Amino acid sequence: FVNQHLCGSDLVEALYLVCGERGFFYTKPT
Amino acid sequence: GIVEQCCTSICSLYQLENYCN
Repeated sequence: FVNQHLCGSDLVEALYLVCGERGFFYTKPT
Repeated sequence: GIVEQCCTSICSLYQLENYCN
């Protein structure tokens, strides 16, 4: 993976990237 | 929240995985 300071946009995307379909703690599209 | 460990500090995939629903 990577060792960066992820925040919301970068993090969320990091989750959508990691979690993908499973969704994740923040706000899915709809 | 995931933000503290990842944004205030550097997180890890596994830590990112923890939050996948």
